[PDB]
Amino acid sequence: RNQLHDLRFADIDTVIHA
Amino acid sequence: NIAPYKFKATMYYKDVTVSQVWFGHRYSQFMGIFEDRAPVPFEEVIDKINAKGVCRSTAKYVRNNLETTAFHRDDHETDMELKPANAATRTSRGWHTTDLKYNPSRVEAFHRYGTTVNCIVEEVDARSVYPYDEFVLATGDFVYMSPFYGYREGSHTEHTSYAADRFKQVDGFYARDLAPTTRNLLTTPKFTVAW
Amino acid sequence: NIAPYKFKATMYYKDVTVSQVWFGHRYSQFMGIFEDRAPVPFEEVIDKINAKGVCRSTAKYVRNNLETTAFHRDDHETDMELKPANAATRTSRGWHTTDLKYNPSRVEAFHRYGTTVNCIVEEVDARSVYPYDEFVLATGDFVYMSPFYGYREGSHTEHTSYAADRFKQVDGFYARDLAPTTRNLLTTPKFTVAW
Repeated sequence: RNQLHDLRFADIDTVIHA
Repeated sequence: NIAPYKFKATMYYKDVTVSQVWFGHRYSQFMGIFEDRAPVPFEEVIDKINAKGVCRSTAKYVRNNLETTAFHRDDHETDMELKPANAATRTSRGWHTTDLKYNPSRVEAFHRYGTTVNCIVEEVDARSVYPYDEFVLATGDFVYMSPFYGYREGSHTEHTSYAADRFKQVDGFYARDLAPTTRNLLTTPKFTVAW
Repeated sequence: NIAPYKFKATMYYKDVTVSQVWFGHRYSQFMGIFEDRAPVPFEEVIDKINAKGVCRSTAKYVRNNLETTAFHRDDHETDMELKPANAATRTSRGWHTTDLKYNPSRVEAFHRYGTTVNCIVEEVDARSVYPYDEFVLATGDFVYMSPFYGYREGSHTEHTSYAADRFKQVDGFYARDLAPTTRNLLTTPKFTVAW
């Protein structure tokens, strides 16, 4: 459950840059 | 009876994440990331999450004896709508307000700090064993308070390790799904649990 | 059958470590250390580690939605030869490129940041249980992908939680020890596993 936090509550592939 | 006492509980916390980024001539690098689970106050859990299903875009809490205040994207306070989390096999229901982590804009040869506050609420299965003076959560976090602690019918005699102001009991609480019930609330140093 | 499905797997990751050091009048102190496990891309695992037994001296990966690039000792990219790790009782084979951690030179009343990138490759024993939709590694890291996932003979129907671009299958892969075999590759957010 703890390791699923990133995959459950966050985007893993989206990249933001400027 | 060897089976621990199992009961349903709901966790409330904000994933405060402030990262330091170094912008080079042709690359970007993380000079440091600080992740912290900020608890949600009773006022927000009742008047904002349960009453309207929204979380404040700021995290105000005490950490290392300091009243720290984190702002999402360094913007002013705003009500963020809670949405379901990404699907996961064999996992309880969970909701969050933010998905993309925020970082500062790119400025040459300069360090910048970008704060991210993502309100998170989850339904976890709590477990307890004799003498039932404390219970754990599905996330592995320990709660040093008896599950039956309260102000009614002698429940005040149960074990408790947190201060009096860190616990709150609400009668006639109507749970809002993102009949009356007696809801208990405890603000731990890293999260807020309601059962 | 209660015994979990056991199979051999190889992990690939770089221990990105950037530390902040404060140089006083007569002492040095660590104002902050940020440790992160950067995964190794398929191109480096195939064309550099497996093909030549070397790792790039830089770690390019995505972290908190940002394309971070870490350079070992802040130097230009260079091919680092992999060497065996220090002996340890009851441990599988492992190799690394760097041993000494790097810190900035001493300059008075100034903060400095020193990055360290140590490519690490290890052979870990993977375990899985029914329905075999995911497996764990000897390091305790979970991999949310069926061990039998693949593009051949209906293997695409297996469970998978990562994007399509995060998985790669190579046929006729000749493993280089630092006959043909079908090698699977997955780039997790913190490491790259090959089995």
